[PDB]
Amino acid sequence: IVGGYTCGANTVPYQVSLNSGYHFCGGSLINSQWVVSAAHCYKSGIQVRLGEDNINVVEGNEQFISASKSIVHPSYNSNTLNNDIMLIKLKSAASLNSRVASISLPTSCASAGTQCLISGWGNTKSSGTSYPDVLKCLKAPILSDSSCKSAYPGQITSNMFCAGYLEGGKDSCQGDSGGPVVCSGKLQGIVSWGSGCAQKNKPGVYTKVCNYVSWIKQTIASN
Ligand SMILES: [Ca+2]
Repeated sequence: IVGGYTCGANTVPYQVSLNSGYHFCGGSLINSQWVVSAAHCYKSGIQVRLGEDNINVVEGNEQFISASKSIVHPSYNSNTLNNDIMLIKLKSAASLNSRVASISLPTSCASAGTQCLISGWGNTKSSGTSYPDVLKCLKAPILSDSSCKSAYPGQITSNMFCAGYLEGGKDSCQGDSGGPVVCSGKLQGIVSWGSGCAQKNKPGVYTKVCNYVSWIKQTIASN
């Protein structure tokens, strides 16, 4: 996250870190045994780390649970990043409490102008690289689909939305992928892509979670 703020320990209780020896992507806990992330974060050997603040220090609220299965969206296209969503099942259910909690799926799609919370452990610089260790947060509005398409001609599908600031300076970034965009207490987006980070006229692009609620529910019900 570039241009954000330190969230505070366990203030984003649905945020998870996906670990394969190291943090590589975010995700969102949506029930005691399932995480939503980006399909472009897929790999084998995932350990889901819940209750994290500093990802390099054991601070006392962590739960580390290996994944038993991953399910990339059936129509994910890695070239266009259309349908950039995947589900990860935990081998055992997480213990839910104030500091480790699921986030609700949306009942309806958000609108442009709504403020959301974006979070992650990704790069905090637009130029160069610095990874923060504690969780970072950014409040940002969803942008109009016309603004989004104008920023990224020929690239924005109905399964994507832009959020952030056209002026630059505030955005998600490398290492935030797969993490949450939460608006009015519901998971509306997944950190997906963008051209660089926090550049002028290049806002963040996010997977539009409300389009996937039926798929998510059905998939969980049979897996
Ligand atoms: Ca920790």
